[PDB]
This record gives sequence, structure tokens and C-alpha cells, in this order.
Amino acid sequence: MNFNVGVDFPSFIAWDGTTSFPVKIDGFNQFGFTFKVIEELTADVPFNIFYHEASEADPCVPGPAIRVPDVPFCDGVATADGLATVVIPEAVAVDSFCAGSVPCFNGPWISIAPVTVNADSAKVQVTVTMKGATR
Amino acid sequence: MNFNVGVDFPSFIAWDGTTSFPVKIDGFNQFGFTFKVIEELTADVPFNIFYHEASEADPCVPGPAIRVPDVPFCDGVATADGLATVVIPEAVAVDSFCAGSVPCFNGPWISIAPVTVNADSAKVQVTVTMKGATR
Amino acid sequence: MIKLNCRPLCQTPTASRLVSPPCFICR
Amino acid sequence: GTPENPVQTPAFLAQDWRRFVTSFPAEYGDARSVMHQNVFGYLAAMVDANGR
Repeated sequence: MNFNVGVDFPSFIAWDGTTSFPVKIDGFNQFGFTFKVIEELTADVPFNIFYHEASEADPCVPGPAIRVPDVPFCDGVATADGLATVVIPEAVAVDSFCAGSVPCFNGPWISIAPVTVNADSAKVQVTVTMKGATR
Repeated sequence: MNFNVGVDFPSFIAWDGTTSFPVKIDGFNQFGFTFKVIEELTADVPFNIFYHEASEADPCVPGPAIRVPDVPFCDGVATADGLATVVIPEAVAVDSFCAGSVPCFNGPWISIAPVTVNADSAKVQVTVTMKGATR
Repeated sequence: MIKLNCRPLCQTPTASRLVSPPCFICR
Repeated sequence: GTPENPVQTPAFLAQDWRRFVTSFPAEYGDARSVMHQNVFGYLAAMVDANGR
């Protein structure tokens, strides 16, 4: 028995190692990221998380990138500069995957990209999964 | 509030427009495909579905690709060649996605690649979404 | 900063030797 | 040691206790022995040539 999961839980590419694609989370009420590495890394690779606002000239085109603000939890540390980031540790192996998501939505489009385009940044793939279509 | 959907429904890249990556599905009991196009197409693009099995030399590395066979339904007609195929229509709109799945599993790895590599097959992106874990 | 969740896709059981006392030899 | 270079050493073997205890004259009657606990512990921890 198999199901057409893509009907209920579609997924979209977010990072290929050479470019980043904005993902429209507007119609879906929940989402999360997923990471995987296709080769051994040389050091941790930090990723910046952005979001876009609807452009003026068109209601379905993303605007310029806006950096997502941090959100401290019930108690604990806060990011040094008050922003959100994710760091992929060096100990990660090729045959494993990592999952994570931000606590809040903000704009209707979301995106993610590395801090610097180095040789290691090309070894990481990022995919976005959405759940519970609302429209 | 949004959840960490990446923990229960991880997804992986299959075809990013230049390369095809084998996806290991044995750890999950359901899966499906999602097709998105990032601009207008010029003609129909057909895709072949493959599956692999553990290589003789190493039990965690895939062997050469084998092509998935077709299976007909109750009130239906088998395809002429007896092999599974997926074709994306020319009239597909950029701002929508289509999801389809295969009825059977076969080997523990699955893959997908266009029948012909050209300037049109590079406009499509395919991502595989799993469901349920058993390890 | 977000906390990730990690899990492996493959497994390889640890293979450790077992050692037994050597034959008796007078001190 | 070896016959070419003998090495005389004081010793106390299992059979010495047996000989000593059994050599008591029979007429004098039943006897009782007195000894230190460590001596009995040493006696009971003997092993033959094979380690048993």
C-alpha cells in the first residue's frame, strides 16, 4: 500500500549549492526545514534565514529579502545580534539528515542562504516541507 | 504555532535540473513525488522512474539503475511498453504544483531523470517526501 | 538560534573483541 | 635452582603439616593444634603443578 503524500505534504527546494529559491508559505499554515550533506565538510556552515514581503507592482512576486528576527523561548539564551540562524555542525555524517524550523511566520515568502559562498556551502541541500493546506 | 514537520515528514531532492540523486526510502513506508516548474515550458517533458538495490561491494551504496515496471489497476489498461513513465503537460502553470506516486516499492532506492537532457528539462524540479518512520 | 534534530539513515553494529584469561603459568 | 647452581630456600609444603600432625604419639591421647589465622590461609591456598 502506498499513498500520494505529495497531495497533503508537498515539499519544495530551497538551496541547491549554487542558488536559493523563495518558497511561498502563504497558503500553508505550517512548515519546517530539512538539511542533508552530500560530502564531508571542512567546518561548520552557518545559514542566514530571510523572508520577503509582497511586491508593490505585483501581488504574486517577492520583494527584497528581510532578515528574520530572533524569538527567545520561555527562558534561555538569545542570539548575539537578535537574529535567527542555523549552524550545521562539522561532526555530521553524509548518511544522515537534520530537521528544524522557525517559531513564527512573518512574511508570506521564506528563504535561506549561506553566510558566505565557500566550497563547503556547495555540499549542503536544503528543502522545505509544508503541512495542512488551508485554502 | 508551527511544528517541526521535518522530523515526521522529511523530504529530499531528486532532480534539480542538472543532476539526479538516488533517494533511500527503505526506512520509510510511504513516499511520493512533487513536480514544480520555475518558468514557462516549450513542450512536454517525459520522465523515467528508476530503482536501485544495495551494491555488492558495500551494503550502503547503490548499484546501477534498474527501471520500474508498470502495474495496471482494476478498470484500466497497461501502458504499451510495460514501464512506468510520468509526463508533465505543456499547459502547466508556474504558480502550481502536481503530485504523483508509484503503486509499488521494488528496490530500497528510487530515482528519476528526464528521458532527454536539453534546455527544457532543466526548467523542472522534483522533490521526494516520505511519511512514517520505522527505525 | 534554532536547535536541530538529527537521526541516521544507516546502521553498523559496533564490533568489539572479547578477551579471555591466558593459560596458567607458574609465577 | 639447578643441580649445577643450587639455590637453597626455606619452605613450608602441604605434606609437612600432615606429617607433623600425624606423628603425635598415640598413647598420650587426643591433641589439639594452635596456629595463626594467616598460617591456615596460606596452607589452604596451595596449588599443584597444574594450577589446581
